[PDB]
Amino acid sequence: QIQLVQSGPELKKPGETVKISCKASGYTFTNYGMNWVKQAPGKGLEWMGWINTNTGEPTYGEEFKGRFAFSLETSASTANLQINNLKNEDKATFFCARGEDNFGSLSDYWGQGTTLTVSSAKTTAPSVYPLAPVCGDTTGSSVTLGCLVKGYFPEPVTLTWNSGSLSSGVHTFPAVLQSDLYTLSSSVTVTSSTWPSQSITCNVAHPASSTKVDKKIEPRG
Amino acid sequence: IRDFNNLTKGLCTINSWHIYGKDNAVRIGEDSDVLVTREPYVSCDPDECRFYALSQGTTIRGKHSNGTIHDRSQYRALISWPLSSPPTVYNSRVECIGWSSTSCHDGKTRMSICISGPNNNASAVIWYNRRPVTEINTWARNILRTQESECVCHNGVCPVVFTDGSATGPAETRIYYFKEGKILKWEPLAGTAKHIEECSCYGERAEITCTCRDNWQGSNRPVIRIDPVAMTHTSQYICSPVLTDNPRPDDPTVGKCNDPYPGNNNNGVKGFSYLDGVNTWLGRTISIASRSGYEMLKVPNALTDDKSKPTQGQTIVLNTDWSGYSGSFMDYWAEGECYRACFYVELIRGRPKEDKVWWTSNSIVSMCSSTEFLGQWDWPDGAKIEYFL
Ligand SMILES: *[C@@H]1O[C@H](CO)[C@@H](O[C@@H]2O[C@H](CO)[C@@H](O[C@@H]3O[C@H](CO)[C@@H](O)[C@H](O[C@H]4O[C@H](CO)[C@@H](O)[C@H](O)[C@@H]4O[C@H]4O[C@H](CO)[C@@H](O)[C@H](O)[C@@H]4O[C@H]4O[C@H](CO)[C@@H](O)[C@H](O)[C@@H]4O)[C@@H]3O)[C@H](O)[C@H]2NC(C)=O)[C@H](O)[C@H]1NC(C)=O
Ligand SMILES: *[C@@H]1O[C@H](CO)[C@@H](O[C@@H]2O[C@H](CO)[C@@H](O)[C@H](O)[C@H]2NC(C)=O)[C@H](O)[C@H]1NC(C)=O
Ligand SMILES: *[C@@H]1O[C@H](CO)[C@@H](O)[C@H](O)[C@H]1NC(C)=O
Ligand SMILES: [Ca+2]
Repeated sequence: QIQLVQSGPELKKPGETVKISCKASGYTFTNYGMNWVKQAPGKGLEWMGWINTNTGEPTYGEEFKGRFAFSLETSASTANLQINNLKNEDKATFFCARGEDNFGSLSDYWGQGTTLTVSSAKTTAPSVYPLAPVCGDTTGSSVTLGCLVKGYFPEPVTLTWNSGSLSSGVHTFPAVLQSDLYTLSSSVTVTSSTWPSQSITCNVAHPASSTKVDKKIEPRG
Repeated sequence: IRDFNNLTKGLCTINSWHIYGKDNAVRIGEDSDVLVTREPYVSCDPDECRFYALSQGTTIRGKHSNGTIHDRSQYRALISWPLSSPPTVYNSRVECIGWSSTSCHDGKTRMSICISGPNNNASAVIWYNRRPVTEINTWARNILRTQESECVCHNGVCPVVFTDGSATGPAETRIYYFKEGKILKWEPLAGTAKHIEECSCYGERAEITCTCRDNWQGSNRPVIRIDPVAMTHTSQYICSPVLTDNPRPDDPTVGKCNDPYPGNNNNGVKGFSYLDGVNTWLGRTISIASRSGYEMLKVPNALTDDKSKPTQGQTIVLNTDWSGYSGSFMDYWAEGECYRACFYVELIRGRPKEDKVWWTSNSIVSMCSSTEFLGQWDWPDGAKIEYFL
């Protein structure tokens, strides 16, 4: 129905330039305008301005008049935020949303967001480490096994305990940055009947470094 | 004419819309002595059609345009001027003094009613042949209001709908029947409607239809049909799921004929409709939350069938453009088999949405109906709020 899928997350060293694309479907592009919003982590949601997909004319908000530039590939129904000279406080997530009415007071149907990690840091690819237990019956007739995905940059990382299949009783924890890199981990609990019996495998993909790992949590005990 | 008018025809087949009138008032008013108006409309004499509208007593550019978002004051006045010229200081005729009007011509001459006053002690004065004849002082004492577009007369008799009371709840709406300025009778609003404001009215086959505004609970519009001859009326709602008021809840699958449709209380926008069986066309803003865009929809039988969804449409003002108030009018003296249906769309520029400036004026767009299928265009007010800074 309306779906606005956006570009994937972007890493860019300070002072650089980025064009974040947003492709519309469901509606007639020209009769609804694009609203762009900044959800910066420790602060909240900010309107950036709005563009008229019929005339092409952008409005900008005060805090955005200057490096932000709205542009549109009408012909493919795409709005793009271009940010120039990436001052570090542009580390945030940018949502494009369809402005219902004229000027975009009502944003109904939002896009999934794109995350700009403005950073001097280098891409480091991860260390996927199978954590089999020192046995320890983790609750009656259950065992919890783990997967430490250390030392990578930038975020994200896709983690699936066996190709999407161990779905219930998984806890992937948020990643945390230790100055230059992140450390992420997941747990999964299974009944004793299932492990070491079947093959639980950590299927970790670092898409920035073209890295896909499958560490089998082998019984080691 | 030199004889009363009788609505002897029916509406013509409404198949598309052709532009009839364009003002460009705000665009030209950035460098001409133009008046700040709002609540515009169009009425025809036997002789000519004219744009009518409530002046604010200042030019867009003059420093007294500041704070013209306020609706009523002693500087407002019903004024009138040539079809499609701007409402200029030098070509406006003052019809009477007040902040609510209605004006119509009965075949012989015209009736204009301007309402004035403080909200708790207001009075209506009914001008006929440019002289005050009758006056009606308030009845419920909290803002006596009326049509905001032309009224319709049959054989001397003109029903005019007035509301006095609260816009948030039950108010005293009475239908007055005038003939030549004197009150012939008045009855109170009767029927299933729940609140009445700003009725847009047109007339055919000896009967008068008024699409009004439900300010208390309605998102579907209430309709008054007045027999001008017998001096009676009734009121029901527009059954159609195609909700036309604004702001509105999103349109349902099935709607409500004898009651207000729930969702947006204490709000509306004056609006109109052409109710003629298959040849019914409705108009709403395109936005559900705001007065942006304006579009026309053919919704066969929308008055009576409560699952009527639109079969043909026409975009009038683009959703990336502002609209405002709409109302019906026809040139009852034009030559032919039938009534060419027409309407207008106020184009509100200014405060509150475009508050970079402190004035609120508006422009006007008019269209009449074609039996043809003419292709469509959008019609923007057109000014750039940035050249007034
Ligand atoms: C040359 O000009 C001609 C003549 O103008 C052009 O042909 C005309 O072109 C029109 C556009 O193609 C066409 O109108 C459409 O007609 C269909 C019926 O076939 C009608 O349903 C359409 O109206 C709906 O869609 C428009 C947007 O396109 C909406 O703005 C409108 O509100 C209608 O949809 C909403 O209300 C419906 C009724 O409830 C709902 O079913 C629908 O879900 C939708 O609701 C949502 O939005 C509402 C507000 O926007 C909201 O309140 C609600 O809650 C929902 O959320 C449209 O009018 C004419 O019929 C066609 N005429 C002819 C003779 O061809 C031609 O293309 C031009 N040629 C060139 C080359 O440009
Ligand atoms: C007339 O317009 C002016 C600016 O054109 C308005 O100015 C503001 O007035 C309030 C006090 O009522 C001040 O707090 C603002 O800081 C003023 N701003 C400026 C730019 O001076 C003024 O309010 C308007 N109304 C009247 C009645 O003068
Ligand atoms: C107008 O209508 C009335 C009632 O229908 C009729 O008796 C009268 O003669 C008509 N006059 C004109 C000018 O049409
Ligand atoms: Ca309402």
